[PDB]
Amino acid sequence: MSIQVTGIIEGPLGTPSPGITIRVVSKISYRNTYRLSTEDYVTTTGGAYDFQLNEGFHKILIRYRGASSFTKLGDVSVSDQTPSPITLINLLESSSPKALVVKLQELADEASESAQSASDDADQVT
Amino acid sequence: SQSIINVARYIRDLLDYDENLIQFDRKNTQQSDTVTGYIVVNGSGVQNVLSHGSSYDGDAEIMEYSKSESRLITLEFYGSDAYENAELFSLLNQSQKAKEVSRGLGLTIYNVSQATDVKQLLGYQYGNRVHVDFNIQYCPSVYVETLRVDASEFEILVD
Amino acid sequence: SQSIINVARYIRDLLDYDENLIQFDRKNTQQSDTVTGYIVVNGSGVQNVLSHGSSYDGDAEIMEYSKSESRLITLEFYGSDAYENAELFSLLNQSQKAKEVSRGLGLTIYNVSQATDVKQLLGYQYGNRVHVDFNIQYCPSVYVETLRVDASEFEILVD
Amino acid sequence: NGYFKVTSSTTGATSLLSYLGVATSGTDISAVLGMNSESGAVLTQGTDQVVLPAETKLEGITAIKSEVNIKGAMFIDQILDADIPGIASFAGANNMLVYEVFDTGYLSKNVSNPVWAVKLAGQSNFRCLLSKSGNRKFAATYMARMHTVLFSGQNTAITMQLKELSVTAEEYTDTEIANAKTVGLDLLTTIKNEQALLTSGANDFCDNVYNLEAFRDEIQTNNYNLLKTTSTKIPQTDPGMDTIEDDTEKTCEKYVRNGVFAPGTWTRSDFFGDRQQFVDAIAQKGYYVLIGDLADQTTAERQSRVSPVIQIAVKNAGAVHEEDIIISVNL
Amino acid sequence: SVIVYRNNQSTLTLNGYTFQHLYQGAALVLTPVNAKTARTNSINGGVSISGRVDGGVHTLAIMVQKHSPDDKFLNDAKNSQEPVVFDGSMKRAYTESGTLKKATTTLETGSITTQPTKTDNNQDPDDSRTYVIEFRNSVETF
Amino acid sequence: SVIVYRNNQSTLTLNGYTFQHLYQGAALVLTPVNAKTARTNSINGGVSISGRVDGGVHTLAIMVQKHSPDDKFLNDAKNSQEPVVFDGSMKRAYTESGTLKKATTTLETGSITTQPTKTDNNQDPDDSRTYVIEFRNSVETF
Amino acid sequence: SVIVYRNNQSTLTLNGYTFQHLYQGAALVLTPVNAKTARTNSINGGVSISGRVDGGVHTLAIMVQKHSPDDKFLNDAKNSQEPVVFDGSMKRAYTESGTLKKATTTLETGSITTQPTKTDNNQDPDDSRTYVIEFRNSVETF
Repeated sequence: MSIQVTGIIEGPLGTPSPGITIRVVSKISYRNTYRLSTEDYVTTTGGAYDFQLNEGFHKILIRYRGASSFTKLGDVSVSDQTPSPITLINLLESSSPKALVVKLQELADEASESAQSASDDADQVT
Repeated sequence: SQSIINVARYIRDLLDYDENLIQFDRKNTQQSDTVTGYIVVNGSGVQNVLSHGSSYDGDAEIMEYSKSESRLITLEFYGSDAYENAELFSLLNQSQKAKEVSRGLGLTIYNVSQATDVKQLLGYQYGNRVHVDFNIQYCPSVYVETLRVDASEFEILVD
Repeated sequence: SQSIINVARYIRDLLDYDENLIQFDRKNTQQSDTVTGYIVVNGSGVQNVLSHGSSYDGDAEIMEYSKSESRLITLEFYGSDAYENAELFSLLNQSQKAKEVSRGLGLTIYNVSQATDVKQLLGYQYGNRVHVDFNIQYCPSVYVETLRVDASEFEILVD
Repeated sequence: NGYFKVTSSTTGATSLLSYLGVATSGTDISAVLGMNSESGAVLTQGTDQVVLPAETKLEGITAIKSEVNIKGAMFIDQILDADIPGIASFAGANNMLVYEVFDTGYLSKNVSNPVWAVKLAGQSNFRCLLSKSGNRKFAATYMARMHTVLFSGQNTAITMQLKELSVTAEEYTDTEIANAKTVGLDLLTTIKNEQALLTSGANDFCDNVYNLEAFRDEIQTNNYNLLKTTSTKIPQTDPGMDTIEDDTEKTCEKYVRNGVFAPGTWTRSDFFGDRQQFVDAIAQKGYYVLIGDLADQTTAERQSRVSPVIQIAVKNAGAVHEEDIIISVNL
Repeated sequence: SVIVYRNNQSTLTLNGYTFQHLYQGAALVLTPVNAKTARTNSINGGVSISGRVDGGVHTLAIMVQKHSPDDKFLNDAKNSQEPVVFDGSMKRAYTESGTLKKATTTLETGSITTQPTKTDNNQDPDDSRTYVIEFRNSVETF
Repeated sequence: SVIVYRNNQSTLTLNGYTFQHLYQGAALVLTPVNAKTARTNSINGGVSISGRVDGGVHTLAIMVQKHSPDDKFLNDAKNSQEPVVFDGSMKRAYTESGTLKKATTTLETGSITTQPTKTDNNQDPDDSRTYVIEFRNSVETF
Repeated sequence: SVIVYRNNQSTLTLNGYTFQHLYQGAALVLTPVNAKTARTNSINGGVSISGRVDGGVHTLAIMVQKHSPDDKFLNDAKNSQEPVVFDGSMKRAYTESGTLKKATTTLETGSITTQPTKTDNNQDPDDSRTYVIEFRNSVETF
C-alpha cells in the first residue's frame, strides 16, 4: 500500500522551523520517457512533517518559506517493500539504485497470475 | 542521457555482440587483453540541437517539451578482429538486421560516413584501433503538468 | 556586472536547484565531492556590444545611457547527475517555467545552441562535465544628471 | 425525422415507463432500436391532467432567449410603461436588441416619459421608435432593415439614416421631429415625397449599438470555439496566451475590415496598458487588444482554468448623417 | 535604449494555430518585397512622394521540423484543393525599461509561395522544411 | 516535436523499381520549381489568390553509383527510343511519439530532364551519376 | 553495388586514334548540353512528354599535355581547312561482382567547339591544353 512518511525535521535537514516546506517531484514514466509531477508540502509547528507518498521515483527538495531557493535532499525510489511509518531522514538514505532493470523482472509474478487467471477461467466449461 | 546507451544497444544486437565487450566512451574502463576486440561508442563529438518543439495534450492534460538534436558519435573497434568488426559493422549498418532491430530506440541511424585505422600508441607497440563515423539524430523529451484554459472572461470599451 | 549573476538566478530557479551548488565561473572555488553535481555559468566568452542607446527624460530630468550587448555564456554541469541536469535544463529552457520565472531578470534568454560531454582530466580519472551553449543578450544602463535647455537667445545678421 | 414516437392511446396519468426491455422469447430489437434504458432517450411520462399555466409577463421573454438565442426581439402588443425599464434591463443584460414603438404621447424630455427614462439610464439596447398611428408593423420593417449585414464582407456596416422600409410613413410637424431627434425616438416620415427613416443620437445610434453587440457576441463565440472545439486545447503557455490574444485581434481585424471600426485618434481619456501604445494602435490599426499577463493572475484562479481578462478597445467608424454647406454668389 | 525580451523568438500564429516547432537558428524571417514609396524627382528642388500599393507586402520564411505538427499544418495548407488564406500575427513581449510592452505585427491574407526544397541526406541529418507565406499587409506596431 | 525515423534515407521507388544504390551524402533532393499560388494585389486591403497549374511540379535530383543497378535502370530509361514516364513514391517511416506513421510523397508522370554530367578523374575517385527526374505532382501526406 | 574498374580512366579514342597523354586530374568530362525531354503541363493531371532532338548532345572536355601526340592530333584537327568530324568511343572495363562487363559510350559526328585557352606562365608550370569536342549522340550502354 501507499506509504505515509512522517517525523520531525531534525539533523542535516535543519532546525525544526515551524514553516519549513518540502517539494516532491515524481518521475512517472508516462508514454515515451516520463512526466514530472510536482507537489509542495508544508509543516506544522515544531518542524513536524506528516504526509502520504505514492510509489515510484521521487526527488525530494527542502527549503524554508521566504528563502531564496531549495536544497537538494535527493532522490528516492519508494517500492512495495519500504516501511510505511518511516521518517523522511531515514527514507532519504534508501536512494534509488540502478536495480530498476532487475525490478522490471518482477513481471514474472504478473505472468503467473495471468496464467492462473487463464487456467481458472478455462476450466469451468466442463 | 539515454541516447549513447541506445546506440550502444543498437550496436549490441546488430553485431550479435557481447555485453561486457562494449564499453561506452572516455569513461574509466581498463582495456585488458588487447586482442579482446572491444567496441566503444565515443560520444565526445559535440551534439548540436536542431529544434525545440512544444506540444500540448488536452484530456490527460499535460504538455511535451521536445528537443531534436544530432551528434557525430564515432565507433572505435579494438582487438585483433578490429578490422572485421569495423567493416562487418560499417556494412550491416544499413541492412534488414539493423533497420529491423532499432525499433524502439528513439534514435535515427545515418550511414557510416568515413573510417580510419588510427591505432593507439600502446607504449612501444601498436594495438588495432579503428574509428568509423556516422551522425546520429535523436530527440530527448520531457513532460510537464501545465493546465489548459476553459474560458476567458473579458470586457471591451469604445469611444 | 549583474548579468552573469542574473543568469545564475535564472538557472537557480528553473531547475529548482540549490544556492550553494551553483558556483559562478573561473573564480576560485573548490569542487569537492565530484558527485555533487555543480553548475557553473562560464562567462569567459567574449561579450560583444550591439548598440549604445541614449535616452533623455524631461520632468524628473536626468538621462539614460544604455548599452545592449550579448555574450555566449556556457553552462558546465558536473556531478554524477551531470547528464540529466544538462538535458533537463537543455530542454526546460524554453518552457513555461523558465519563460515565466525570468520576469525581472533584465536579460533575454536564447535557445540552447549545442552541447558537449567534454569531461575534465581529474588526474587519472574522469569526472562528469557537460557544456551547453546559448547566447544571452542583455543591456546594462546608467543614469546621469544632465540638465535640459529651457530657451535659446540668439541674434541674426544679413547683407 | 429520424425519431420514433411511441404514444399510448390513453391520455393523462398513463406511463410508458419501459425502454423496450428484452423478451426471453426472441431476438431483441430494443438495443438496435436505440431506446434502451442505457440508451439516451426522452420519455415524457403522461401528465396527470390538463394544466393551466398562469399568465406570464412580457418579462417571460426570458424563456425565448433561453431556447433560441435570438438577437432582435419584438412584441405584438405595446409594452406597458411599468414593464419598460424591466425589459430594457433585460435587453442590456441578455445582450440583444428590442425594438419598440410609441405614439406621440411619449414625446417629451420628462422622466415620467419612459423613453426619456431609457435614454437617461443608458439602456441603449432598448430601441425606441415613433408612429403617430402607433403602427406596430413599423417595428418589423425596422428590425428587418437593421439586421441585414454579414460581418464578413469588405464594407457592410450600415446605418439606418434614410433606409427604405416597408410601412407607410406618417405626417409630423417640425416640433416633434426635433423632439424625437432629441429624445431618442426614430421617425418614418416624408422627404421630397419619399419614405425617409431618420434615426437619433440621444440614445446611442442604432448602427453603433447593433455593431457593438454583434462584435461582442462574435468575440465571445470566436474565443469559445477556439477553446473547446479546436481539439487542441490552448495552454497557459505564454505562446498560448498569445494565441488567445490573436484570436480576438483577428476578429477585430475582421471588423475593421468590415466597416464597423476605423483607425483614428482616441477621444476618451480612460485606457489600459499605456497611453502611447493604446493611441498608436487605435490611430493605426483601429483596435487594440491587450491581454493581462499570466503573472498578474493568482494561482487561485489559474486552477480555475480561466485566462487573464483580455482588454480590447475599439473606435467606431464615423457615419455621415448630416451635411451642412453654405454657398455664396460672387455675383 | 535599454531593452529586454521575454519570448525568445517572436511567437507566431496563423489561422488561430500557433507555431511551436520552429527550426532553431533563425526560422522566421520577414522580408519586404517592395519599397514603401516610389518617387519621381524633377528639377530645382522638386519631388513627388507616392506610397505604392505593395507597401506592406512581406514574405515570411518559416523553418519547421521535417515532420512536425507545424509542418503538418503547413503541408495540409499546401495540399488543399483551394489555397488556404493565412491570417494571424507575429509578436514578441518585451519590457522597455520597467514597463512591459508587446510588439505585434499583423499578417493579412497570405498564402504559400515557395514550397520547401525537400532534401534528405545520409551523411548529415537535415530536418529543414522552409515554407514562405507571403502576405500583403505586415504592420508592426509598438 | 519528438520524432525519430527508421529508414535512414527516404526509401524511393519509381516504376515499381526501388533505388538501392544511393550516393551517400544527400543523394535525393526534391525542389519545387514554382510557387503554389500567384497573387495580384490591389488597393485598400484586396488580393486575389490563384493556385497555379504548376503547383506540385517538383524536380528530384538523384545521385547514384557510377555504374549501378540504379544507374543501369536510370540510364536505360534515358536512352529509350520513347522517353519513359516515371511514376512512384518517395517515403519514410517514422515514429511520432510512440505511434508509427509513414510519410509518403507520390511522384506522378515524370521524365529525365538533365543528364548526369559524366565526369571521370584520375586524382580522385568520382562515381557520381546525378539524374534529375522532374514530375508534375509531388504531394506529401502525413 | 559491389564494383571495381580496370582501366583507371575511361580509355578514349576518336577517329581510330587513342588518347594516351591525358592531363592527370579529371581530364575527360562529358556534359549534357540539353535535357532529354521537354514537357508542357496542363491542368488536372495532364502532361505531354516530348524527347528533344538535342537529346544526346554532349560536350566532351579533354585535357592533354601542352605539346603531346594527343595535342598534336587535336591541334591538327583544329587547324584543318575543313573541320574534321570526330567519331569514336569513351569506355571503361569493370567487373561487376565477378563478371567482367564493359561500359561503352559512343561519340557520333562531333567537332572542335572551344579552343584551349593557351596560357604560359613562369611562376608555375602549366601544360594544360583543354579542347572541347561536342558531339550529338553520346549513348552509354551497359
